[PDB]
Amino acid sequence: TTAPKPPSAFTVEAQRRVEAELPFADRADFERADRGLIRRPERLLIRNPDGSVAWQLGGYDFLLDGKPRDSINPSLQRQALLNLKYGLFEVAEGIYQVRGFDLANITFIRGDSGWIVVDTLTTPATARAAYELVSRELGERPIRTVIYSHAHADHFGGVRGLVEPQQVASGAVQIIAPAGFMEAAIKENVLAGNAMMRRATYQYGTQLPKGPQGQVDMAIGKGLARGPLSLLAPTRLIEGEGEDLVLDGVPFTFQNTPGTESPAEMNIWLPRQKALLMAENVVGTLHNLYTLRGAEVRDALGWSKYINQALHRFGRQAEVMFAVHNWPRWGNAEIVEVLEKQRDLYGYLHDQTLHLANQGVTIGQVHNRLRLPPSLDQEWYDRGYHGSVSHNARAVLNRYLGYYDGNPATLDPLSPEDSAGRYVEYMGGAERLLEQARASYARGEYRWVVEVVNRLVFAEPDNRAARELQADALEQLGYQAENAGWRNSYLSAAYELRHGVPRDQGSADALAAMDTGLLFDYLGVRLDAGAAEGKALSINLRLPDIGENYLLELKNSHLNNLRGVQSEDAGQTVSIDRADLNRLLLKEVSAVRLVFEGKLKSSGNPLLLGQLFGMLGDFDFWFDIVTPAA
Amino acid sequence: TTAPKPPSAFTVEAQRRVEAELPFADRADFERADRGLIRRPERLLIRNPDGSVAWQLGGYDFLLDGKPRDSINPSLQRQALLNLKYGLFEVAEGIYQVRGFDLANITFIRGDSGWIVVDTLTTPATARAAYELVSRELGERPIRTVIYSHAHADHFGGVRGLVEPQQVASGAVQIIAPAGFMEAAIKENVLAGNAMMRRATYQYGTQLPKGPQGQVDMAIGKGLARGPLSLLAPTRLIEGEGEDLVLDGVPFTFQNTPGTESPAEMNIWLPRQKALLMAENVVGTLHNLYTLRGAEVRDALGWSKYINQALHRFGRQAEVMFAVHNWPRWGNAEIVEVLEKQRDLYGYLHDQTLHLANQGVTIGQVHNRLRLPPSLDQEWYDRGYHGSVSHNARAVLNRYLGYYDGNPATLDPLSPEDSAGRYVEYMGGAERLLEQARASYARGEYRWVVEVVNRLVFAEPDNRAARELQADALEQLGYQAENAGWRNSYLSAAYELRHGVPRDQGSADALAAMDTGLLFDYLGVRLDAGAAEGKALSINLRLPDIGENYLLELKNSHLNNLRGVQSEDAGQTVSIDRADLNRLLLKEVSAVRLVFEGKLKSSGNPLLLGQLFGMLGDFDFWFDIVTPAA
Ligand SMILES: [Zn+2]
Ligand SMILES: [Zn+2]
Ligand SMILES: [Zn+2]
Ligand SMILES: [Zn+2]
Repeated sequence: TTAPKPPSAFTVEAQRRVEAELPFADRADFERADRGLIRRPERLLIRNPDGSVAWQLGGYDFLLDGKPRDSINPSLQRQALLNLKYGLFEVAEGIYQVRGFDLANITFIRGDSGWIVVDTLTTPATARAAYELVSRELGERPIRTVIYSHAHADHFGGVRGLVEPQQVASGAVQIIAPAGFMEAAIKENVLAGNAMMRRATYQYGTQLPKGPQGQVDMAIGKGLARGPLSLLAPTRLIEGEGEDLVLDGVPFTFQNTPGTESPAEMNIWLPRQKALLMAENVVGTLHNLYTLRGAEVRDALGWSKYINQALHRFGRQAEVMFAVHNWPRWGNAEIVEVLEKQRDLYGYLHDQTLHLANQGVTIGQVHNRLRLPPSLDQEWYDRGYHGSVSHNARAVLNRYLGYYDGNPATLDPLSPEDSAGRYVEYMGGAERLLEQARASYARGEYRWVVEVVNRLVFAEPDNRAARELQADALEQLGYQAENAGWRNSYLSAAYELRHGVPRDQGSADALAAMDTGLLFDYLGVRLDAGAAEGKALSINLRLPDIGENYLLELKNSHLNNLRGVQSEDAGQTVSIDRADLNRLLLKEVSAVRLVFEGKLKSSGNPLLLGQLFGMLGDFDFWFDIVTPAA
Repeated sequence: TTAPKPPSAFTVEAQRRVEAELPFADRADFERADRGLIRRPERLLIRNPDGSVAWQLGGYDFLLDGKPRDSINPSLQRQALLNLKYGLFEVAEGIYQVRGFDLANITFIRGDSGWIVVDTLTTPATARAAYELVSRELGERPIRTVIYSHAHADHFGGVRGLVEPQQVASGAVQIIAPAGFMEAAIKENVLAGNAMMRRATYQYGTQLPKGPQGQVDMAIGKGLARGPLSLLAPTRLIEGEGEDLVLDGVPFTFQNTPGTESPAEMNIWLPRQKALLMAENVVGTLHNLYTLRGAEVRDALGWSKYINQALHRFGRQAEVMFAVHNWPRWGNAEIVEVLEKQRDLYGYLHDQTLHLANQGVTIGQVHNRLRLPPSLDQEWYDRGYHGSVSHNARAVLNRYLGYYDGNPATLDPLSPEDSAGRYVEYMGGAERLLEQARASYARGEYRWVVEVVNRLVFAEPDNRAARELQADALEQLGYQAENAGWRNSYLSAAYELRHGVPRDQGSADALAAMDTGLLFDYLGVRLDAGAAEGKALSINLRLPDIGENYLLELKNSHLNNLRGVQSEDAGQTVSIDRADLNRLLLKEVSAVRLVFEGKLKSSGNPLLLGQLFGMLGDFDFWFDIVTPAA
């Protein structure tokens, strides 16, 4: 069958073990998450301008009664219910948050004459809804300052729902960010963007229903609001180690924590309230050193040290600690302990992964050997809801030693679709492998079943019996998973094995924010090597609006670009505003039109830029993951 | 049997294919490598002070006749013979190199009154031997300037064979390096050091004999000299983009290429000779983006761009191009082409890996899909002797997307020693798996055999039949490998499967150069978590010779350290020179003695530092790789 199955006896038993192993009697988070509530609006529904729906929570009504569901890990169920504590809250005097309107929180700090707003959610409609809630409960006041705590779309993406460019231009609104915001806001999402976004469908569970056999939570929030991605550039950057400022009479200390959860990030200390806003360094979960959708491995050592610096600078004096995800902590001794343990969590993960690695434990083993000590294991905010000890330990190991385990048996591996037929043959053929795998399934050996049956799937991708057993086993693993990403991934893979992948199926602000060099780097990634083979051309590119020149050199099937160089020998020189180049690439405009408008001038051979663009391919979104290519 | 086998018919056929596919008629490198030879001394043998042998080449006499050996890839054999072109050479007027005295080259540039020396080989004895050769052939002159081209031990390691500290102290010798040398010289070799050095035994083939069924070459040189590792700190750093200097009347342009082959590296342009020294950005082979022994993935995009910057700055004017490995290129048009193609090699590798990845091709497949275009494939300096297209394409993919393929079948994998029994069972048991694997072996399917028989090895590590077949198959892959690291690794793995791993079995200058923060980071990696569990202590550490204070905080089984902080609440305060702390850790001294000498003062609880040190474990070098733990 093609539908979700009940949790097996083995999965049920695994959930009871979770209950035996974790501190469910510690219910203090339920108090914390309701503390200071001003309004929880009754039927949240946020729509976008084009009529699409950005966010709603009605889907999670099944969680409200608190009754345990064996298709959900009970530790994950606990988090899922706590993340449903949404609405407008007071953190401290003149400090509020709107939580559960998006993946992240949005913070409103009362100024003498207006608000200082920290972060802006993922899309303008959710930010605007949050602001409207604030206005209704607390009174309407202008926003004079918007601060980006760090460079991720769930923090800067809704900025246009709060402010417009003319308010920035007139100086009515400042935008404050850590130095390195603009580079960090775009870079890592670009060159490998289609791969990352497709893989993220699994981690976010975008094709799953909301429900007990579907998506239930996203660890740091319910999920990501859907809508246009906005971004307005900072007018003031916090440099070096940080800075002390006064904003509309309120004193702010910014502590830059470069290269932890984001390349550009800062904590915020508010001495008048003794309130510490920990960016996304410290949330209600272990975070990602490595995000499954795919990016570079983060530095656990620097992350751990930056938390210790916060602890040393502010920990002694903090009365409340709050975050850009999840809920606050009140009281100095609690806050000190949370900081200490989070510092030591990332620290232990790092140091002990390398301790094992130095003993010869490989990237293929470390997750099955590394275990937190009780002092770190037994806090709810250290649980692997977003990150996991398992995939993080692997990541630290991969950061230091790479993907290769050291064993030359694995140095030149056959692609799995090329080794699959032989695995299957050696195992007695498809029916015999299925027979053996079903017996393994009936002993609950799901981690093994998904390994071996995946071989049959890759040998015989249209074998329905193998797809359905693989899916069943993956599902049970998803039911079992404490980690929301893991859960979403397993259930998504079962979904695609049962149903197949979608047959039926870019932000202008993001493009504007991309450095020109990176834009040409991406066009080089698009280059179709067959079309480029044996060609050679070069183009001088002049961009007067931004005062930058590039030299583009196509040769040996590689597109090169260099900032601030021109060649007397280039075959063509193209003058074009970056803003117009952007419009061209977003297909808001044609090349011919820009000529006619006096916006795209050319000397030399006028065909070369057209010829280069004609060499660029595109990528299909819905690539195969759990089977080989159709 | 336990001894190397003949190349099989299939391996022989693979070598003939190599000959059919690669441009062996292009023999110009043989001219290049002999050009300007002044002396090749007849029986090179370099000894260390303790009586050990640092370097000799008699082992490779089998290569001298040029006759093809089917146990060696003929493209690798070609490189192996070219790397045997050792001795003292002229590059251009007043510019010489000693090649083949170590893995790297050492360069002597004639000053008005002395030598400027670029790099220093791996150990003092090989440098000193090189210098003595120079003195005999060209006359004895003092060295006034030593330059480190980049931060690797094969470049700075022999410096004490050329100069002593008092010559530095008096200002008779300057030492010039790129900014970031001292950090780069140590950092990446530390935290994961034992794992990297053990794994390197394979890549370097340290247990193999020199000979046709053993080690034959190390791509960028013959091999690494063995001896003490020296390092003296730079007295002058080249900052920013680079610098123009005159040294003993000779004009030098330094072009910093930070973050390519090393974090701190620079090319050198000598306008008087029109001579371009390309550091290790450009060598006689494709280089590592990822070195098998294990380190972080290098940035192919920046590497490619830095070569293009060199090409644009100097390429137009260069008459000779030479390197810190391998041999020079003469003539402007040849030099331009080599730069272009190397730029596009790293560029193509990068862009096309991501092109495929954006199509859904995973880290498990990309090496079997990515192929260089003919213009890059068909040059000898683009061959994968040191790096490979295969392991590099995987590395670029791992840099951008990580180790995880996106398929949740592989998200929570059983350790191989835990899945092995089940693979073996499913395949009919050990004899049946062996029976099938031998038939596969007899069709030449060695890449498959080493995958499947490795499963039997990990299930049954004392199964001699499985070890010996695994070894045989690995060996044939080593015979076949164009890459010297791959070859050494396969042959080393066969060696350990047949013979078992060694039962019978630190630089003071390196330790001195390590940043104190990193030293305490490493001690944290050593922390035995069982011994630390439930303990908490803190220590103020004061280091007067270096004017630095640290705060050490042990808690939650994690050792923390913070530069420039002290705590009034620390349980102990220890004052100690860094130099004395180093001696302590190198066991050149005892803690008690330093007290008695007035060099280690303490207040507060005097036991805490001792207690912390007693929690630190150590690592065994000779860990198991090709089998599970004995
Ligand atoms: Zn973030
Ligand atoms: Zn966030
Ligand atoms: Zn190097
Ligand atoms: Zn080198």
